[PDB]
Amino acid sequence: LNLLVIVVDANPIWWGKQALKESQFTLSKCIDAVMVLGNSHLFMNRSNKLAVIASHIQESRFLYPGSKDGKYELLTSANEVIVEEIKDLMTKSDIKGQHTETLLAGSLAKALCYIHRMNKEVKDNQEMKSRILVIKAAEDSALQYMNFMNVIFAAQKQNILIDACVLDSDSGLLQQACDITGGLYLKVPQMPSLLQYLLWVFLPDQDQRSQLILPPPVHVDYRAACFCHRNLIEIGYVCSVCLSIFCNFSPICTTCETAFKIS
Amino acid sequence: AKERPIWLRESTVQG
Amino acid sequence: NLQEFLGGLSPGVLDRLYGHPATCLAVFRELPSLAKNWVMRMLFLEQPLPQAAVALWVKKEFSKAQEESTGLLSGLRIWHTQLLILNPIFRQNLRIALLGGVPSLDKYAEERWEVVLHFMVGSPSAAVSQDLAQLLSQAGLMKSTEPGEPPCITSAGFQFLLLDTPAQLWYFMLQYLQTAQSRGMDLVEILSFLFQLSFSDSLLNFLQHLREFGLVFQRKRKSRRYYPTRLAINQPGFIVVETNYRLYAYTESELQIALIALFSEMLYRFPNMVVAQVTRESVQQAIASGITAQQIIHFLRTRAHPVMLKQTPVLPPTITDQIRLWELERDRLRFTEGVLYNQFLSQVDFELLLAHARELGVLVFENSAKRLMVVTPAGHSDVKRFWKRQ
Amino acid sequence: TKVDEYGAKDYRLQMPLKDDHTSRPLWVAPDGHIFLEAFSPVYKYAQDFLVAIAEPVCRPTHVHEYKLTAYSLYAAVSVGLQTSDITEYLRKLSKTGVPDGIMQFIKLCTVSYGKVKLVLKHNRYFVESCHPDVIQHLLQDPVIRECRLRQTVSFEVKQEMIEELQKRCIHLEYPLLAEYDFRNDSVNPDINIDLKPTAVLRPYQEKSLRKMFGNGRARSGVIVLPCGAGKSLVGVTAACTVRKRCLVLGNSAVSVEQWKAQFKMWSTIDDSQICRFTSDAKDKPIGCSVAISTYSMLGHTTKRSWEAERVMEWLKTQEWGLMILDEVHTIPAKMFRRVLTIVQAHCKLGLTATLVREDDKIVDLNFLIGPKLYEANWMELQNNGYIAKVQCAEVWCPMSPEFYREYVAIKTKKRILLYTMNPNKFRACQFLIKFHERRNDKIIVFADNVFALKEYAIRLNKPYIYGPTSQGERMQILQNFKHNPKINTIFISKVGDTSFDLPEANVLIQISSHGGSRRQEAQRLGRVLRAKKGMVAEEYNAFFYSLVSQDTQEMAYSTKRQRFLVDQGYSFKVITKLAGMEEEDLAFSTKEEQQQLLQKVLAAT
Ligand SMILES: [Zn+2]
Repeated sequence: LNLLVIVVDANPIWWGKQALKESQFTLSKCIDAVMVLGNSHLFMNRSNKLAVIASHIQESRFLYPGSKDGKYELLTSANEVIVEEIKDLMTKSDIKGQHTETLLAGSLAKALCYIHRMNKEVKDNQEMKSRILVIKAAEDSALQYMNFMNVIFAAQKQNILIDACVLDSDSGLLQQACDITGGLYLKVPQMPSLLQYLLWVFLPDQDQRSQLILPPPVHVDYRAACFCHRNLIEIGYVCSVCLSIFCNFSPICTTCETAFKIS
Repeated sequence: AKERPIWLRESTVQG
Repeated sequence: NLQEFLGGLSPGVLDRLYGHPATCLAVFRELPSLAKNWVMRMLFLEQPLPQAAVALWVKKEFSKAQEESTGLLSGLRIWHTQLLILNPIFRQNLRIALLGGVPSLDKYAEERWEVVLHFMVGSPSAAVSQDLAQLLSQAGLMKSTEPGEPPCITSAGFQFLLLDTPAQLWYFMLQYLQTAQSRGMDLVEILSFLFQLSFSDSLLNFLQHLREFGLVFQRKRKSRRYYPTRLAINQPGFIVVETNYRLYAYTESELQIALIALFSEMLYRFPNMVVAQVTRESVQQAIASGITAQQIIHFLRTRAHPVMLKQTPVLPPTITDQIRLWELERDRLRFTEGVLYNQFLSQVDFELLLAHARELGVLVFENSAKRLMVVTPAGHSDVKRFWKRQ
Repeated sequence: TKVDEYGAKDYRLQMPLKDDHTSRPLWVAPDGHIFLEAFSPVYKYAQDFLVAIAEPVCRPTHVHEYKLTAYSLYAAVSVGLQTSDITEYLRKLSKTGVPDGIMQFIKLCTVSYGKVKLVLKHNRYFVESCHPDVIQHLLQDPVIRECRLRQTVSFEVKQEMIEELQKRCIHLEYPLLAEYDFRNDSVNPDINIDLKPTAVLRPYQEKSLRKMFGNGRARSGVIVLPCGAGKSLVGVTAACTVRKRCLVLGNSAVSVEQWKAQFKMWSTIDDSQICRFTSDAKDKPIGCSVAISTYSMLGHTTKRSWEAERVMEWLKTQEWGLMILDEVHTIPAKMFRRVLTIVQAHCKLGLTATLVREDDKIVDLNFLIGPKLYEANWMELQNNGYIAKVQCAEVWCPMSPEFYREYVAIKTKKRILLYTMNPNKFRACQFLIKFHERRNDKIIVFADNVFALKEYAIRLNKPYIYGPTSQGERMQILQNFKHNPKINTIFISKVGDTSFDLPEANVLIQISSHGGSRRQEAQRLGRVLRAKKGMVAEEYNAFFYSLVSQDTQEMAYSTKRQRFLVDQGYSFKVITKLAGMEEEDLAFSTKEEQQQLLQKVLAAT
């Protein structure tokens, strides 16, 4: 079976900037598209299961743990729960000017541990191939690099595919993230037509991904930079303690305070 | 080596 | 399989069968690997697309999957070339199906099916139902020929009996549908209910038959609401086999003992166990009744006690081989109706007749050295007409 | 007594079911049949108890089958198991209770034991009994008075009529006690025989000896053990423990020679103290005590030499502490059974490896010697590695058309010489021997028909042995088979199964069979059971092929012949066809060769 987890980056600052701009694309349509993708995923097979996570500057909250319109009961429950919970989360939110960058690393951490919990509870007879369909919508924060890298390595070890679906911006950190675990990376430029992309590129699971034509991966610039400047550097002088990329040879690296002996 | 014969290892009946 | 059942249908019945509630989803689940993805892709398109794109949308490796999926869904007629847009009705219904618009039950199903099998076998005590009896008689697994005397069991009946419960029930329902058309019950209406289960007068009678089979149980004096059993949507073994053709079965239900006695000689019956012997007499008796060794081996394997699961193979080779040899000896002499030829003046005419018989499929066997052959009586008329025509 | 709609008897209303049936792994049928589970955690304990009180009839891998009778219950009481001591534990072990019929049967069998005891003293057999009422009501039939020679009440009985009286008492419900109190016996001085430390006793051998020596008094009975298991060692140990005069009875010259060799090898008793009462060689039988003779030696009915009269009279006069009889399956024969009454012994132990026969005279052994004390588990020995694992197989050879034509056409019994000699079986054996010969496996071909054996042997230019074969040539052929690498096959006739000490062989082909003789089948199978130095049970190094001809009476004989082996647990795999036979070149590859063989068979007459 397959356990899909959709990490929606619903950053109120950026999405409300769209709302002010009165652009055609809106967070409501984005949520509807993600809802449709989840419904189709569960449509694929009974054993398949999904989950949803919403991201905010403060925290990240799960959006998912008759036939009035003649509808399938389970997908009806999914529709109602996600709609109500997302409206609640967006309507109620404190204001903190100091912190406005969207949070994604913690959401991915919650996702990863959730997949671990499901993998433990599920019967050993059936093998579960989990996936994380990250949907970024705003620029990332510089301060989150270390934690995001740790969670990405945890995902690599645990065999989970981070399928990034960034839109309106190309986060080098997120593209680097998906490259490590081998997840696909699609940058949709036509936001109104986003859902056609998900039902074709992302929706197919790892089992059939290899035997299918999908957009080629984007080149990843694995840049390195000194802590002095944050500028690209091809030669780094790291020590045996900090393991920090530095600019030029120095008597002692500041972040270490070690008694380096010249030679 | 010293492996058992085919006709004893597996059934030779046509089924 | 259900794929076979739906494949054997016309377009006119197909589109009607694609009802809004469930059919578009039940037939979707059938789609093995790739057709599901392709359906989701061309679920929001109102413009047909060229066939070459579908052809080239699967890598060179594993293209046979693409070909088989396309052929299967062409048979289902989900789309039309229109030159590959999906059927508008199916598209709308599927969109409406995609964001648009118990412990006592299983025991009841088990008990009802067990009593049905008890009636199927010559059990003096069994549930009585004239409709069920006649339905099984016309299902092809039973023949009475005398209403006063209880119907006997035909050769196909034993083969059906030894099948596993899932396959047994599925084949039984397949025959139910085929006979539903014969009796005049609309096939589409009854079929849609089965799909709706896994998520009118004809409906009431059909539900009565299902409740008789034990798949459903109203539990409220035949109310509108029903609670399907586990079998409606669609266990450890107990037999221990020795190397001396001895079976020790931990059976308390009389059905299992009867099934074992169909192809073994019973020796002792303990409260929680029974001892039987698989002898030539019993095995050949079953083979004469119509069973073949494959069903017996499969039945013993599926009802295999956990003790013998450790050994590989589960069933001892000597037992399996002996059963197979016993069935083979019975059909050592293969009988085939035919007509022989004699006194061929010239081999050229014999060869020409042989070629004609090969073309028509009439020939069954030929002997060039002896200049003779055998033809079935059905082809005897054809070859006789050819000879008269000269 | 109650029969279901099917063949099986109904016991739903007979006995109940224990609530902890899963915990209890034992079953008890009213007829006495018991079905034990070989997968239960307490299987070993149940096995020991059920072996103590019952005799196996079928011991497959999963569910063993035992049945108890009067003799088995008497043996249990002899090893000291009281009616409660057995029935209480039987009820505890039983998962479905104990039927009242079995309860009363056990009570009656146990109580009717020990009341009548037979003790021989000063060459006189006294029927002692502490209870006098037993004799008082036992002297109803006139046979007792005519038999008798013309508390603790005892009366002397005639030597000759002992067998008749014994079988009479068995059905009279008062079994006789043959226990020998060798520990307390001053009439016959103990012999200077001791068991050297070199001899090693296997666990099953020790268990059998313990069952025989349930108490300080040795019990007279039959211990069935495989020929390769060391039954000779067990017998030597029994004699050494008895420490009194022992008379071992073989069945042939090879048997007496092997018994003497075993005595010297495993017992410290000096060579001069052992004699061979054989006509070909006499070692002063009267001089020493421990003696080895044979059934024909003692029971001979016709003329006797003067020296052999002197020896026989000495044997009759003396009293023997132990009377070992190997190959007890031949005892119920007329002449052989006369030896039991001819000689006097306190306990007559019996050893053998194939205790099976067609005529229902095996039951007579229970009273002729005693109850079957022990019967080793062949499958357990295979698992323990004491006996080489055997891949038992039955190669089906389709009969050639012409051969079948004459076979079916003639209603006479030339078929025994016909179906035993057919081209397909000839090629099958030739190919099989070739395959094993290139595999460096020792082959011991068997065939009842000497004519067929000779024809096969000449066509394959192999060293066939048979009855009238000279002893020197027999020994030369056996020595070449054991030593010479160039030769790895010997074609032995029926004489092979009688008695021999042959080298361990990796395969044993049997082209022909004497008939439906479980004795012959087991006897010939025992040859390859010789465990190798470092083999393994799962390797199936040993093989046994019983070639049969399809659609012929040989199939009936084979199926009727493998009953004892399947009862032990061996699974005979059927081989319809052999891979590589078509490619391999074999004799009788053309119709003419089969025609010549058929003509010779017809001319055989
Ligand atoms: Zn440092």
